[PDB]
Amino acid sequence: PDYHEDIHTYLREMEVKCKPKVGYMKKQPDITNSMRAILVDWLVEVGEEYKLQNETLHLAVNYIDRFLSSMSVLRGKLQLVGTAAMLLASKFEEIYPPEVAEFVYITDDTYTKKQVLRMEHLVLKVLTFDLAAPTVNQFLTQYFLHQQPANCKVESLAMFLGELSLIDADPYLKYLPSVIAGAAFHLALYTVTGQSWPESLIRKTGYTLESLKPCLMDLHQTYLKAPQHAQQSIREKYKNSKYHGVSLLNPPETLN
Amino acid sequence: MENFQKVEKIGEGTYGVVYKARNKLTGEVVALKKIRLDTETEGVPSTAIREISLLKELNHPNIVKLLDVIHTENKLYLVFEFLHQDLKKFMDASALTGIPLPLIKSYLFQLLQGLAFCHSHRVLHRDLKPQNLLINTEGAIKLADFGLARAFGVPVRTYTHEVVTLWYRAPEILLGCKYYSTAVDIWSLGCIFAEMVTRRALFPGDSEIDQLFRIFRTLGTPDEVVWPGVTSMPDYKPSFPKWARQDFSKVVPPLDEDGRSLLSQMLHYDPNKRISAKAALAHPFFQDVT
Ligand SMILES: CC[C@H](CO)Nc1nc(NCc2ccc(O)cc2)c(N=O)c(NC(C)C)n1
Ligand code: NA
Ligand code: NA
Repeated sequence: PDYHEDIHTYLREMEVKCKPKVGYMKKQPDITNSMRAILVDWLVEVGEEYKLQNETLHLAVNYIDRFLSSMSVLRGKLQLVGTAAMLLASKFEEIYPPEVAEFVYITDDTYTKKQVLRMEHLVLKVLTFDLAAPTVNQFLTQYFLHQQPANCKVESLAMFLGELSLIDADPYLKYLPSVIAGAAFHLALYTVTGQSWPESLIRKTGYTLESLKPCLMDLHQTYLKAPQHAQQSIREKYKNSKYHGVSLLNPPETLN
Repeated sequence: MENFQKVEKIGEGTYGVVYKARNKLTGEVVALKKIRLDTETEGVPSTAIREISLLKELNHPNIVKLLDVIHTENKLYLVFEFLHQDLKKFMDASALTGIPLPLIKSYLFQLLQGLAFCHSHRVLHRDLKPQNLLINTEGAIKLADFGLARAFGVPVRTYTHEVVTLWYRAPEILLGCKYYSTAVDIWSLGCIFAEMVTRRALFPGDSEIDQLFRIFRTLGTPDEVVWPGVTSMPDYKPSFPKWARQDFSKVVPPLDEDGRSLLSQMLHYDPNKRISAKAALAHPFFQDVT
């Protein structure tokens, strides 16, 4: 309460600073948005296999995009970057991070322990140990406090939509996490209850529905077209009853 | 690391070893925290990852300053500013005559500024104790050792249970509450406040049960009225003895009304009603701080 406002203020400031360079993939000679999407979708499955938190996954994606903003990587090394990133994010965020040997195992011995650990050193060097990054998830959990009592379906659906945004660099790298979270939460609230981005959050965040509209337009499309996307691990994840099967709910056809 | 000369072993921290050292080219005196990486074979430890990442977000006069991180293939060194004394040692050297009241107030005020800042930047320290609080010859005091720290969320999830050194550990941890947060840091500062005034640890337990009973004997065994939900907590036992609360003029005899009031609010049982670092700074106890 005292410092909840301050935390929000502080995260709004760091999300600008921990942003990756928006067009970095154009400047990568051997890798694409499509290969990035494959990697992230695979990280979702790793998160599921090891029962890691959603925050861990979101932090890993932040680390990867930041690293690829300044370092050239060949396609056969892209998974090594992702593995080291997930390991680092686990250490930061989890009570019981999986051990390195388990991470080697889920690559199906594509890399060695030595390679993963050297890449861990290199990612830390390139990011200058700045791992405490704001994520979509950190903003979501705050936004959720402004619906009382909590609607667990809305929360799971918002998380689902926020997770899908990680998959596609175009267009989601051009939005800030706080904005994606806002779009996600409005969209989830609307789909399940008919309600909109509440007055209390307009005051807290300074965002109106209209400032959210461009991101909300993209996220609506991503949601509509999710069953036909090449990557499906998130949709599969959110079919489970742990997430109230929210990936099975029908997206609204219009938002007005 | 060629350019640092080791002067003396300061001690062992939350992990690895600390040395006082001198930069042979500049003259600058630093403290070096060494971590051997080859003796873990699990990469850079989480303790180190968190301390470094969170300290780079925590620039404040009452938080110890991280200067550089030197990352060999074989070793990892954190290079910090050097301060000449810790609070534990300062209390030992003032064990008879007492730390004067204005200096106790000044140090508590500074500790609270440092801690409010941590909490404002979503960091829990989780190992506040006199050994980790560093004083310079200028009269400043600083929070140090962020190896047990973690970045928290709003609202919190369940976090690691094995936290805070026993004597400074809050009752919500000891009793196994599913959630804990900033209040655990305030409890620790409350214990430190009282320890500065009386010249001995407030709650020097030798087990989790002994620790709880020492807290109970001083503050009264909590019941459903003072702390709703307490008798239902995982490690709460109905056989716990029911002690009555001691008058705060026996607990902390040298303190005025304002002092006693602030301590009682820092050691409030219900973590929801325990005073924040921010509100503690606005307490009347501090109206004459220097
Ligand atoms: C034993 C580890 C602790 C760290 O909490 N003690 C300590 N003492 C320090 N100084 C007090 C002290 C000084 C000389 C001594 O011989 C013993 C303690 C200290 N100096 O900055 C320091 N620096 C850390 C930031 C790495 N650490
Ligand atoms: Na490319
Ligand atoms: Na109380």
